[PDB]
Amino acid sequence: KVYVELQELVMDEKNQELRWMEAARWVQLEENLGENGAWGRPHLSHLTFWSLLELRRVFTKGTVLLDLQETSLAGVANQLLDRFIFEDQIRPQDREELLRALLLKHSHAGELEALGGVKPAVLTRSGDPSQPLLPQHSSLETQLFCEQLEKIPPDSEATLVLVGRADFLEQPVLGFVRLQEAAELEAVELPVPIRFLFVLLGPEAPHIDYTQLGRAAATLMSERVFRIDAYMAQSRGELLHSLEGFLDCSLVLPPTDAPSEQALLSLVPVQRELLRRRYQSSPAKPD
Amino acid sequence: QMEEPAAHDTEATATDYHTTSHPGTHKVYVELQELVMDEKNQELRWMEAARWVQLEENLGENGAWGRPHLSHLTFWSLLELRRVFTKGTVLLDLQETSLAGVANQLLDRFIFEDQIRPQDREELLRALLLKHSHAGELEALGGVKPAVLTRSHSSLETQLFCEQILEKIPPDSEATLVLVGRADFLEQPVLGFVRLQEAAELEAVELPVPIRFLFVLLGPEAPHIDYTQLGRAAATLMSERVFRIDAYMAQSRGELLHSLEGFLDCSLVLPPTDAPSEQALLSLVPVQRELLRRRYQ
Repeated sequence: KVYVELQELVMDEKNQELRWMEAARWVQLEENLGENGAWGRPHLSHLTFWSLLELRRVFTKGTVLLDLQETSLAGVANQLLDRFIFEDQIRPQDREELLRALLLKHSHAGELEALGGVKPAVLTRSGDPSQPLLPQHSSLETQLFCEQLEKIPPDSEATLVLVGRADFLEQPVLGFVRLQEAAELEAVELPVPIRFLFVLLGPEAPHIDYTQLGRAAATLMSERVFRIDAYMAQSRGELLHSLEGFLDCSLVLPPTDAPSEQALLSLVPVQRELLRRRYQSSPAKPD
Repeated sequence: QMEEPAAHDTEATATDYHTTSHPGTHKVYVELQELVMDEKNQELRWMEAARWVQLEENLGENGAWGRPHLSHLTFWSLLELRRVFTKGTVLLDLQETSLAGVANQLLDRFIFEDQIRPQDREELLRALLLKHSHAGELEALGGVKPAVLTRSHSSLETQLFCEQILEKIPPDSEATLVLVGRADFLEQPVLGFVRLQEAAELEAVELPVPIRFLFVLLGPEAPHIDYTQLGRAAATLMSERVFRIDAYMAQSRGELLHSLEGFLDCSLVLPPTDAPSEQALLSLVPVQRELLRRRYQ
């Protein structure tokens, strides 16, 4: 198995300092963090259509740093912003602000009650954190699973997903980093080395929920076939191919005014066949 | 004459065709038809592929309708359906009562919006006016194979549900006909959405209930485009209550796009997850229940 962490750039309430607070964690099954500061019940990950659309669009023109020689969040951020500017994903004037954001304090659930909670924020051109302009949507996962760690294998390597809003961006950008050697980072408190880093930054745009975008990226990384492909991927094209297979074997459930268990249980052959096709091209077998 | 005037997108007189009549609430029956070839005569014809009454039933290669099921959609289906809806050609409150008239007006509007070239019109009209056959004639037709329209593997649902009607239709029901075909002489896929001014019993396509809506989806073979699955997506969209009400009340393509984007906002994707199928599917029940709390209020 694997461990994945999702961190969203947010502001605290006491000092109004923007920072990184983890929002959800994955060990196959997804756990979510409530506003109280406790973890919600573990559940199978369900993704929204817009999140997967947006993830595919940003991954198609994404920035991959495979077998990367770094062992620090600062160094990984430096090389990532360098390859961002080289690919013209961000303007060079934004490197200072993006690097300032990436190396903030990465808080965890153990300091939520110590602080005054976290609120969504957008990075600005200056060093001051602003308030989002788009209408807000309280997390459906928070409303559903949160209102109420020994499973990690010793040899597993963690994955860190960072989602943040910065209004000084032309378009959302994705930087996917695989380290050559798994390293421990100050962002993750758990004693598991980090192998993959997802960095998803961009401006406030319609149909873009960066929490849902990070949830989609973390669910994709928690998928066994994409993880195995990512460990052996030597180019962005192979990761895009794995994402294409992931979307091919996905099941989209349209809305209906007659929700029923029996009607939903008629899709068992569909789910089994999609799993079979997903694991057909993989070296691994389904558990 | 000499002039070939370029179409001018104008909405100054658009509100002059917005009726004051509030549409009635009708349940929908949807029929998906595909462009196929029959082995007996090698003649192009339209064949029943699936129907929606309360659930989806697909037609197998034995003439027997498979097990009813919930209508699942592929990701590429909704992607491409949004793509063709954004540039779609809409004829809302069309004062037509025959398939020939609907097809002629739709092709004229296709040419007006630069969706098809004038040289494609005659072949598209020839295709749209072909014989519309039903599941009963299939056994007498000596089988059916899919076909592509030229200028001159089985579907997942069939393999999962088909290898092994009038009573169920509510009295005040209107039909939606979804026409799906492959035409290699088209540059891009085109979507034609038609709402008739009043429901009609088209002689060319006999249905259990009068037709109110027509979905026309044609195009060439393209990456990530399964036209059968695109027709399934359009039919599933029409079977949903909120989109059907919005389509009854729509006066422009933009309102239809807004309804479709809301439909996608309330759509849930299950990724490939190695959990057992029953638990993985039944976990969608509370998520769907919370997601659809406000949609049907």
